[PDB]
Order: sequence, then C-alpha cells, then structure tokens
Amino acid sequence: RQHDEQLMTKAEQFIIASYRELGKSEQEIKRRVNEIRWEVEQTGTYRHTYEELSYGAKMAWRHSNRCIGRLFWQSLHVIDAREAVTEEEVFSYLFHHIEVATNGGKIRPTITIFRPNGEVRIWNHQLIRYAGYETEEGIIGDSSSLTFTRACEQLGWKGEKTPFDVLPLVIQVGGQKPVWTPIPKELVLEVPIEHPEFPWFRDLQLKWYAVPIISDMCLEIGGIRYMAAPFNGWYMGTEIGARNFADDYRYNMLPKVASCMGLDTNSNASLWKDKALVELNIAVLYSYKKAGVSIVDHHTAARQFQLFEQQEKAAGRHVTGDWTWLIPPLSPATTHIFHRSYDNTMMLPNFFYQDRPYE
Amino acid sequence: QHDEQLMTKAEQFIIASYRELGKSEQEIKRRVNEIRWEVEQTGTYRHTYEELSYGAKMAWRHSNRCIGRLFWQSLHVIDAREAVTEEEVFSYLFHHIEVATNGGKIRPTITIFRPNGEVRIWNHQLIRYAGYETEEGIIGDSSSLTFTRACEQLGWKGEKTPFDVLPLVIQVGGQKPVWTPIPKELVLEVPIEHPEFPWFRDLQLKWYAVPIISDMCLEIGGIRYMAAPFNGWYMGTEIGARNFADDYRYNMLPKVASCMGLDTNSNASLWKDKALVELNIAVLYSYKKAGVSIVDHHTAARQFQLFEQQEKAAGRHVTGDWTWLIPPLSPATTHIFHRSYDNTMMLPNFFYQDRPYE
Ligand code: HEM
Ligand code: HEM
Ligand SMILES: NC(=[NH2+])NCCC[C@H](N)C(=O)O
Ligand SMILES: NC(=[NH2+])NCCC[C@H](N)C(=O)O
Repeated sequence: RQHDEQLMTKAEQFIIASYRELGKSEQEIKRRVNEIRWEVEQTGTYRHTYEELSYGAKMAWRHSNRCIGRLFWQSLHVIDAREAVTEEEVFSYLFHHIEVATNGGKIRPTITIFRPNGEVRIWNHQLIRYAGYETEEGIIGDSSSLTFTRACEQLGWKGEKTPFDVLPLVIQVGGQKPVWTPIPKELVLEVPIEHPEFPWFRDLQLKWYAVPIISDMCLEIGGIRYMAAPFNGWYMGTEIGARNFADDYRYNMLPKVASCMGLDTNSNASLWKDKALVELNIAVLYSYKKAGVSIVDHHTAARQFQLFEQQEKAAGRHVTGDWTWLIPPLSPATTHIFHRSYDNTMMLPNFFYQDRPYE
Repeated sequence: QHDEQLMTKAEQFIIASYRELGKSEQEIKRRVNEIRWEVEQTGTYRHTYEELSYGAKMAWRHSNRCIGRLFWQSLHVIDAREAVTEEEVFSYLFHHIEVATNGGKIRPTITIFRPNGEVRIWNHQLIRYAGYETEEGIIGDSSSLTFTRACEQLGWKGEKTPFDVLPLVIQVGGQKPVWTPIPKELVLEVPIEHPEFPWFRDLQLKWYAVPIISDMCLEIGGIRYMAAPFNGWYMGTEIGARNFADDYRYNMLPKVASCMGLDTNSNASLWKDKALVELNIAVLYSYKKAGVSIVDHHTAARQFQLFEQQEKAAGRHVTGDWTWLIPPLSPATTHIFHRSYDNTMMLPNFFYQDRPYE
C-alpha cells in the first residue's frame, strides 16, 4: 500500500516539529511515532491527541499564507467534535460553534474538528451566510451563494427572497446526502450599517452578520484529513465594506452610496468610486463597534501582521505568505505588506479547498 | 550558444512580425536570409525602419506590467542608431523630451539607440528628482539617492532641495560617463493644488510630466538596444499614491491629513485613506489645470480591458502581471483585481539591467 507509506511520513514529520515546538523531548517522539506505525498498520490510519489537534489546529492557522491576521494563532479555541457520529449530534456542535464563536459580541477565534476522512462533511462555505437567487429579472442576495441556495431549495428549503435571507445548515454524515436545519433566528447576531456623519446611510437598509465561520474547507494535520472543521476569527472592515458590499457582482453598493452622498457618477476622474469606498468602510468599522462586535480595520491588521513577522523570526520560523491575498483591498499601498514580497510555499498543517458536492 | 541563438530569435521574430502588419511570406522568406549571412560575416545585423518601429510597439504590447497597452500601436518611434557622439546622444535625449512633452499633449514616444551597449543611459528616468541623506533628515526621492550620489561623484552638484532636476548622465562607446544639465526650459512641471482645499497648494508640492524610463534594454530580434527610452502619460496613482504617499518616498499622507483637519490619532478612522483620495484628486485636478496628459485608474483599467478585448478578437493571447496591473488605491473596483493573468514574457519586451553605479 502507498497510502500508509505516505500518511506515515506526514505523521512522522508532524510529530517531529509538533512535539518539538511543544518543547517535549526526543524519546516521546519515537514513543509516539511508534504507536502510530503500529496503529497505521493494524487499522489503516491513526488518531490524534488533544494537543495534537489542538496545537495542530493552531499550526494550520499559522501556516495559512492567505491570512493577514495570523498574530493570534496560538489563542485558538479548539473543540474536539470527533466523537460525533449522528446527524443530530453534528448539528448541535455546529449550533454551539456559532454561539461560543459569537460570544454575544466579543467574537472568539475558534475551530471545531469533526470525525476525519469524510465521515462528516458540512456543505456550507460559511455557517452563517446570505442566500443567493436569480429571479425572472434581477439577482437577489449574495451572488456568491447562488449554487448553494439552488441546492438548498432543491432539498425542500425555501427563503423569503430578501437580500438577506439566512441560509440553513446542511450537512452530510456517514453516507446518503444531506439534511438541513433552519438556523435559529436568535442565534444569528447581526449588525445594521450606519454612518456616523451621514444619517441617510441607513435608508440604504444594509446589514451584515458578525462572525464569518468558514467551513467548506478541509484541515490536514499529520496526514489525517479532517474534511469538516469549521473555524472563524473576526471580520476586517474592508472585507464587508470593500468586497461584500462594493463589488459589481456582489451587493454592488458603491454608486447608490456615492449618489446619496452628493458626488457625481458622471466622471471617473472625480474618484467618486474611491470616496464612496472610504465612507462605506467607515460606516462598517463604525457600525460594528457601536454594536460591540469584534472587528479590526485593515491598518491595524497589517500592523499586527507585522508584529507576527517580528514574532515569527524571534522564534526562528521563516514566514510564508500570499501577497495577492494580503494586500488590503483598500489603500493597499499604505501597509508595509505591499512593499515587500512573500514565499507562497504551503507548510503543513494547513487549510485546503475541496470540491463542492452541490456542483 | 551565442550567434546561432541569435538567428533562432531573429527568425522567430520576422515571422510573427511580418504576419500581423499584413504582408506576405514572400519576403519573411527572402529577407530572413540576408540575416543569416550578415551574422556569418559581422556577427549580428540591423533592422529596418519598419521593423524596429513595430517591433518596439510589440514590446510595449508585450509589457506584462503595463495597464496602458490600449495604445501600443500608436507609439511614436524615433530612429537614432546613427548617433555615436556624446554631444549627439544628448540632443536626441533633448528631442525626446520636447516631442514627448509636446507642450502638454504628451506623445507616447521611444528613441532607439545603437545596440550592444555602444550607448548606455544611466538615469532611471530622464526627468527625475535627486535624493540626499542629510545629517538629520533625508531630502528628495529616497529612490534616486544612490544614483545621485554617483552624479555628485562625477562633479555634479545639487541645490539640495525636494525637487532638483537630476542631470542626464550617459556613457558611450566604452568609458567615461559624461553629464550635462538639462535646459530648464525643457522640464515641464505641474504644481499640485486642490480644487476645494485652497490650503493644499501651501504644501508646495510639484511633479514633472513625462515619465521617460530610460534604463531598460528592449530586446527585439535578438538585438539588445541597451539604450532605448520610452514614455507615456502618467496615471494619477503613480504620483499621488506612490511617489507622494509611501513613507519612504515623499511621505505626504499625514500632513495632507493634518491640513485637511482629520484625526491622525486612530486608524479605525481611516485617516490615511481619506487622505489618499484627496491627494489623488489633488493630482488629477492639477495635471488637468496645466493641460498635461494624465489618466485615472478607473479610466485606465477600463482601457486595459478594451486592450484585452481587441487582443482576443484579433486572435492574440493577453499576458500580464496582476500584481503590477492593479492600481494602488481601490484595486477591487477594476475588472483587473478580479481575474487572473498570464505573467509569461512574450518578446520583444523591455527588461531590467544592472545599474553601473551600484
Ligand atoms: C482574528 C481574526 C482573523 C482575521 C482578522 C483574519 C483575516 C483574514 C482575512 C482578511 C482573510 C482574507 C479574506 C478574503 O479575502 O476573503 C483571511 C483568510 C483566511 N483565514 Fe484568516 N483571519 C482571522 C482568523 C482566522 C482563523 C481563526 C483561521 C483559522 C483557524 C483563519 C483561516 C484563514 C484561511 C485558511 C484563510 C483563507 C480563505 C480562503 O482561502 O478562501 N482565519 N483571514
Ligand atoms: C499610454 C500611457 C501609458 C500608461 C497609462 C502606462 C502606465 C503604466 C503604469 C501605471 C505602470 C506601473 C508603473 C509603476 O508602478 O512603476 C507601467 C509600467 C510599464 N510600462 Fe507603461 N504606460 C503607458 C505607456 C507606455 C509605453 C509607451 C511603453 C513602452 C513603449 C510602456 C512600457 C511599460 C513597461 C516596460 C513598464 C515596466 C516598468 C518597470 O518595470 O519599472 N508604457 N506603465
Ligand atoms: N476575517 C475572516 N475570518 N474572514 C474569513 C473570510 C470571510 C469572507 N471574506 C467574507 O467576507 O465572508
Ligand atoms: N506611466 C508610465 N509610463 N510610468 C512609468 C513609470 C513612472 C513611475 N511610476 C513614476 O511615478 O515616476
């Protein structure tokens, strides 16, 4: 076999840097690699400890090239949801993650591992996410949710068809296909957009959810592949205000914003697009704090990312990254990141993409 | 190895080269031959007015890092493979400036020189500001510190201010870099002032009009014209987003922010951002009140997008460098940022080349 040949290697190099950064020992490494060789053979795969997944989870986040807020990688609250085998059970850990993660405001960076190898498989990109619809004429909702919604709909689900319908959790377990569960109206904390200097900014009837719990991603650690492992940090103004809210294909809100704010859309040379972006992001950063939701602006992130670079060197590790995904989508030339280059090599553990079942 | 390699490149070139302009194999076939012998006798060859012209425009077109390719085929070329005197190489440089600056309506022009380093222009750009590291402080463009140091080494001396015009330093034949200050009359300068903020012009900032990069050697048909200056018309960002904003460049963000009465005590106030905009609007406004060609990124990326269309409808592949294409401010409001490009180098193209003073 050549799955037990590779998997063995991945495991061996994991435990090595893993236990070694933990300041463990050299004996307990072989002691552990031993249990793993014996086990990978008699059973065909092995199982981690909760200092293995725990610290291993934090290592995957540290190793995420496309992430700007890696500073707080060690402060990750990991949850062992591996002992879940029933669809009911899965669901609860997912309702919990949301909760704990939200923390009625001061959002907690948390990851919840599940039975690996695909024994569990959540479908949603993000646990909380707005629906996508394409009606007779007009694109309603979040265009980047179309396919998924059209999959929920096909499973008996139906929305109100408003620009902010909260999609439902829909997971697949042991085999078959999926099941969904509307996600509690009082579980999804939201933030209404208001601008501190333009009162009309609310007639724009805009709003966004608090915690982005990405989940359609697989988590590899030591060779084991955790196809279902939700994780979340806290949003960055630009994310909502410079992408979700300002892109053509998404909620394309820039023009209306500009209009209401008196600028003229006639000529580009007036940079109305840009001025809008500022206010539209100001509104978001502003809004969230006012509600108490944990948020961070793009300037601070970079700065904290810079601290991450300093810290990582003081530890001896070199830093890996992805420039195309680090530069904040707004005034990116005002962050050190932009004036330097990064090595996009992926070091395990890391997070990866995976084919979407609904496509 | 070296001379056979040349024919390989030289052929690959006349083919596609002749293809497009719309002529006929009977020639590519026949004039690709005299280049086989002329390389067996001397050791290279010489282009035709028709060849390096288009072939230069091809290079532009092949610029993976240029958002201004919608006008590749309107590049005013300028032959000068017949200059061999330092005094000559200078007046041509002076020409490029005048013709290009065109009293304002900037003309996209290039000037090809004798190849294989018989001519070497040292300056990054013909018109560019000097840089100094003074005891306490740094003056000018931190970017041209090193080069300037060189100019002073050759006897040049600057009034040590934020906007001194560097001198044109060229090398010819083989040695002794000579320099000669540019006629003040030839450097057109735009004063940055704000359409709404009357107190902006008080920051006493200015900038030249023509970015004539001059230290890249544009290969074409295996011929390295170490010297071959080219330009276009600025894009607001280049000036009010980089040159004037980076903390190492003119670090102008905080003062404009201050002068424009914002709060520079917190980033969650996006004070740098509001400032970037107003500084950029400040440029575009100014350059226009002077009558100098200049494009904004929204309009620019738009055009690049047209260049994309026209490249495909004409059955060509578009190659680019996303990281260089996306503008420094509001990159996610341009089609660019949202798609992927092919950073493959199609020659003829412009390249980098070691700085004789470092
Ligand atoms: C502390 C709050 C956090 C901040 C400020 C932060 C910020 C960011 C930002 C701005 C991006 C780019 C998002 C986009 O362009 O769509 C990103 C991507 C990413 N983040 Fe972080 N993050 C945080 C926490 C986390 C946590 C807890 C994990 C992992 C346990 C994580 C894993 C990732 C991954 C894997 C990506 C890539 C997304 C993809 O490939 O689609 N982040 N993060
Ligand atoms: C129509 C006006 C033009 C515009 C708007 C334009 C704009 C740009 C911009 C904004 C950059 C990035 C500059 C930087 O970040 O330093 C660039 C780079 C470049 N462009 Fe253009 N361009 C124009 C004309 C030309 C012409 C006439 C040529 C060639 C014949 C050319 C050759 C290139 C090259 C080779 C680079 C790379 C410079 C480097 O690597 O430092 N451009 N251009
Ligand atoms: N700060 C984060 N954890 N971001 C995760 C990705 C969220 C995604 N960009 C969104 O707007 O939904
Ligand atoms: N539009 C151009 N051709 N620019 C050439 C590079 C000029 C450089 N960005 C500068 O600001 O001086």
